[PDB]
Amino acid sequence: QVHLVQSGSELKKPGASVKVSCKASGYSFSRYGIKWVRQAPGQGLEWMGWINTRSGVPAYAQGFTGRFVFSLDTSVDTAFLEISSLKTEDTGIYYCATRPPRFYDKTEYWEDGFDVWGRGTLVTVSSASTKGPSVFPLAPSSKSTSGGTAALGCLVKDYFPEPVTVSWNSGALTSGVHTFPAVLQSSGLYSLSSVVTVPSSSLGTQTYICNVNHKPSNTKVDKRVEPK
Amino acid sequence: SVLTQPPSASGTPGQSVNISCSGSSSNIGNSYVYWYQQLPGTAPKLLIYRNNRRPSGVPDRFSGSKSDTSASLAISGLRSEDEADYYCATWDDSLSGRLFGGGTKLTVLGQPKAAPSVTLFPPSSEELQANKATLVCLISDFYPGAVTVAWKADSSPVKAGVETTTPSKQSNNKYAASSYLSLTPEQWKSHRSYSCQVTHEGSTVEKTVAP
Repeated sequence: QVHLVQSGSELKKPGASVKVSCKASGYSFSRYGIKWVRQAPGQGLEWMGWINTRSGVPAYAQGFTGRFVFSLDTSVDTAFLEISSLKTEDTGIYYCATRPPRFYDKTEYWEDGFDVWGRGTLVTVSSASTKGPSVFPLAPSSKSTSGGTAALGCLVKDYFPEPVTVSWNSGALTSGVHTFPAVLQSSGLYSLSSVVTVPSSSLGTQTYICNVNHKPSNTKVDKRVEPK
Repeated sequence: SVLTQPPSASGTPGQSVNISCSGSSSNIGNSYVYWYQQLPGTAPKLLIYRNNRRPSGVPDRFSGSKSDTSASLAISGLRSEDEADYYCATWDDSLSGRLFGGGTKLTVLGQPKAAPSVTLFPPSSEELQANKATLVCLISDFYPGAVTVAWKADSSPVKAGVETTTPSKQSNNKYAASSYLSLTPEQWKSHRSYSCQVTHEGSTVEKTVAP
């Protein structure tokens, strides 16, 4: 069939540049052109334009001229997207896709599933710098949990970039654990919480420690969560 | 110049839905309409090509309609797997470019309503010592996957310093979300209380904390 492989995720700062690749295989690269479509988080599809696979001539939709350059390397069957003066609004997933034939065998393209889109390359434009989290204990409370149980947790505050791993009691405590997806603040820093529901009769007998690992900043925190 | 789609649609399993796509004479009417399905975390997938044609693999449950000013995607025998964003696409001959509709997020209510469980944590003493104060409002086990969160300082609303996550599907197929209120230790200490108020399906759950 028709295949499209897109380059890995990219984290850049405002004003920087990014080169994104789309390598095609399983068909004559010159038979179908390549279109570029972007999608901002929780937003619709934006048709950026296209590149002619035989002549290499690009065509950009309004607003995509200058800052966005469509390129080709026909010897390795690869289409490229270059973005300069990166803005925070450029954050999103960039898809490469085959475009219908200009004249020959249009029906076959649609019928035999030649309409294929790549997996997409996420481009994150952020002003934030690598930062380890500040981990705070969230002291047990029985006010919002089942009878004879208390909820305790850890606030994993102000880290960048994602991810962090959270475990409890060095992996010995797995039942009743709920690690929530992160919030992204206006500062460009993430925060998340991990909560665990334990028996109320185990507080002050059983020690509870959240183990927080943030590989990008090379930070590991073991935070003891004590009853207040 | 534009393709107009309603932002949302809903239905229960087995039901039939019709997603609309409005345009003009230069976009729809003379040019072919294409329909794409975008499932969470995946690329758009072709559903309908050339107004009403189904490519191989597309279930007969999906059908496309086309009039002069308008276009439509009908979904028969609705299943929970149909919960996705649906986009209509056409070629603008006057501008020589592809235009997409804003998309219709279709929700399939394949489960009974589930009320949210809410836990509110006050700022830790350790955090106050680091000159920061964060209130943590954790929302879980709710269905459908949409909530609205509102914070209160004493009895009045708070907009500043509020960050709420988008809802996310848990392992148990129910949804979770979190909301955070950023305060100075001074604001925390000078107010009688702070509340996290969670609204879901016309019902409200409120939790309050005091220094």
